[PDB]
Amino acid sequence: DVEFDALLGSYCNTLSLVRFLELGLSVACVCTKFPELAYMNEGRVQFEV
Amino acid sequence: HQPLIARDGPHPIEQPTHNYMTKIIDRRALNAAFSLATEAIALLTGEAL
Amino acid sequence: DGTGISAHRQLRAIQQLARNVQAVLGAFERGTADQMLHVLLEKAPPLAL
Amino acid sequence: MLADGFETDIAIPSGISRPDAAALQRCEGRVVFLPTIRRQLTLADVAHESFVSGGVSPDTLGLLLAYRRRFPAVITRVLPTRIVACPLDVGLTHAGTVNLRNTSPVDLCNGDPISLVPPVFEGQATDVRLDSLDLTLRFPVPLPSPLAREIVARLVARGIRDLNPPDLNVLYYNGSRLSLLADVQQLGPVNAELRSLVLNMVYSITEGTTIILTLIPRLFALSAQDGYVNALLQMQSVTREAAQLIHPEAPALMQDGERRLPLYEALVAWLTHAGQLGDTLALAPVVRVCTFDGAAVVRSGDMAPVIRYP
Amino acid sequence: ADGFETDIAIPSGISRPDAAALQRCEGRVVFLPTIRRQLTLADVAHESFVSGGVSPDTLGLLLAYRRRFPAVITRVLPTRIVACPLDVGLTHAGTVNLRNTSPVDLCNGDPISLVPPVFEDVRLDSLDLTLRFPVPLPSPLAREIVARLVARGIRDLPDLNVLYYNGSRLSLLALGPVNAELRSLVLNMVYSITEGTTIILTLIPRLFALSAQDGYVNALLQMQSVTREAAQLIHPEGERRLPLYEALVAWLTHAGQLGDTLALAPVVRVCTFDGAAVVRSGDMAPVIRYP
Amino acid sequence: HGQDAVCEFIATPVSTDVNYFRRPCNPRGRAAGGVYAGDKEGDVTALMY
Amino acid sequence: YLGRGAPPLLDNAAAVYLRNAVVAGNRLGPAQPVPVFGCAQVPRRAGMD
Repeated sequence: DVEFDALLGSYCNTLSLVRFLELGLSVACVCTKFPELAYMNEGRVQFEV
Repeated sequence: HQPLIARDGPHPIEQPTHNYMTKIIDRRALNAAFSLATEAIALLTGEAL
Repeated sequence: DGTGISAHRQLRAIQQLARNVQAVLGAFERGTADQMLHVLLEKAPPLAL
Repeated sequence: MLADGFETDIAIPSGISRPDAAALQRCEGRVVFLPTIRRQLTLADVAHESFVSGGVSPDTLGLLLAYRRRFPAVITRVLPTRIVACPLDVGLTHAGTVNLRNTSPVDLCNGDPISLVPPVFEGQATDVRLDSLDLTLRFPVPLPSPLAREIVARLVARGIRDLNPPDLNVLYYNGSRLSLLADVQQLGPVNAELRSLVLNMVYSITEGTTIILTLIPRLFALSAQDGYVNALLQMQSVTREAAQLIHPEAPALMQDGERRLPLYEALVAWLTHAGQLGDTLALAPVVRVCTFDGAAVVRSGDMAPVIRYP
Repeated sequence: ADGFETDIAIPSGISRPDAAALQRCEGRVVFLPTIRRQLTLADVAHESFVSGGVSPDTLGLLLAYRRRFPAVITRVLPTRIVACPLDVGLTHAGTVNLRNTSPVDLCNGDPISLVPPVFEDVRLDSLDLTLRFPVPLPSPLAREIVARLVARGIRDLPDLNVLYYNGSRLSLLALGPVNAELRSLVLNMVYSITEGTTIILTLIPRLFALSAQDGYVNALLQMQSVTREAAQLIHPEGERRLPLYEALVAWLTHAGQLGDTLALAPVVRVCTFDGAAVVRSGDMAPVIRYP
Repeated sequence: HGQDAVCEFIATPVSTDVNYFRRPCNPRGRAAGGVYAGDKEGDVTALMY
Repeated sequence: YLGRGAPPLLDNAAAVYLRNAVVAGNRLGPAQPVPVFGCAQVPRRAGMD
């Protein structure tokens, strides 16, 4: 007598790394980096009209 | 492998989830009928030659 | 240990970080693209008004 | 509590049918009654066979007194050789958190204390069997603490009907209709429950209580004026129909009434016996729920973070 | 490190008088919905406790503080309020300073429970919310001081104001709105006790009718005993029926409801080290929870 | 023409609304399961009676 | 009858006679009569259409 079980293949996903600038919704904002935001207390921007 | 997006509060924080699936082979067979006749054995063997 | 079994187990262990790392470090660029829609919906009024 | 905590180990016998091994791995978070806080025990000590009394199989109402004589503990992780659990009366972990899987029909909310009930309800009666070791495992149902005080009150009031030759089965919570499975109750443990009642019933009656009984005509007059007082009587209390017939009045004058406060002494004796009695019948609500990533509802069939309750 | 710290963010728009009161409130007890890292201040305020429509009374504040989670504020940054929860964050650190809002002094080795401000206030103008801080008074007084205020309300339908702890006077009367704020607790006392003292009096139809001081003790002792003679010492065994057995269950739940309210468990014990044993009003007291 | 279909006959009251029959419905007076039933041990038969 | 705010009428023979005849067997009526402080509950429907 000869018997055996088997494994056939092993399949995975690939998580798509998505840079935000790959989108063109980033036209709608000017996205600039603070290295520090949590220590700031005053968040006012001057507008000249 | 499920991708994640990051939200704020107040509704809670999610962790990365993972899934591992196992599927068993479903097994079938087929059939065919070839059947010969009475004389056709001896016409191939050489009895009636 | 010095065994091949123990040294193979880190490949399961270290890559368990690298799946979770590359998911969460990819979950923040999508975290922008979530809130990017949320801020605009809080600002944009409907057409008929 | 130690600096590392205290973790008991329940060893598994070697004779294992492989389907019963996978049955133990589904018991990831359950509640386990230990008789002692010994460090090493067996599955025969945990299971229902040693959990019986001498010669007599206990019923559902008699199983509550068997709980408070023992030590509730929670399985942390199922190993191939043994089962590691943490006691609850002992300080539970190094970190202060345990996962508990809901084998309960009812979802959980944050902050609510958990008491635990035997398998009582219909349909969901689920007992894990270890047929290679010929063992049976009856695991308790974690429930919110006002629900457990209802179910004990439904069972104990059912047994008082049996001493008197309708109806009391149906409960409600979150709008869910649910009844409970019970056939008979042994006359032994009902007397142990009832004697625990009436001693605590009597010990609330002090001299100030008769002064409080003179305010029965005031409440039935006050329920006319405010609907919040109408939220008391509910038409099923005695005191609505008791106020319709009896007009009591105060005794006078009390002995040494200058030096003492009779209304104050009646309340403090009431708070230590009758308001205590929710602890005396069932066991204590040792555990409440504190989700960390804030989930207001812990769904039925899921784990939950767990922190002790004083 | 590994110490847990909740971070409460203040919404901007604070006027210079408003931040000074929040600068002063350093060691106080503050409740919160769920243990979490970052959290708004809107869940901290007294406005977050409402059900309507209705600002919650003394009864609801006792019910809320079981579901709410106690936390003591640490140092107060102008950016955020850093507070640690008592039930999880303190088990690693061990020592937290705590200032009394109570006028009652604290001895060493005392257990302290929390009481809503019924004994007798901070409001912010610019942020449009109120703050109510509970009173950290000792737990043996806590079962007393609550029960004294209940005893006054029964008189509304000798002096109750005398409370002398560790050589000090107290005046409960000090008035108007304190009585009506407490009215809902008074009615659930009398409805619980009178429903208690009818059902026991119906199941035992002759408790009061039994003879005084000697037969009653003989009725007590056999009921007090452990022996198997239990049920035949109790029970008295168209026309309407008194729904007694249903009135059992509704009374037991209402009595079982008030057990969680009026326990006032010892959340906090104070261990004075390198200092005076007596901790007075307006003084930071060190806190050690159960290990 | 084809296979001859078989009609059924179910006793019903006279004074029901005909408007119940102008939309798709059951011949039974109550909607059956088990798609309509939720997550409870009793619901499938509880919808019935 | 879920509301509990308004005062009832005087005679408990009459005030209960409405409360039985309105709640039973209404859909939205309370299952167990309303608790003294808390929010009352609406019974779980066995299935949704």
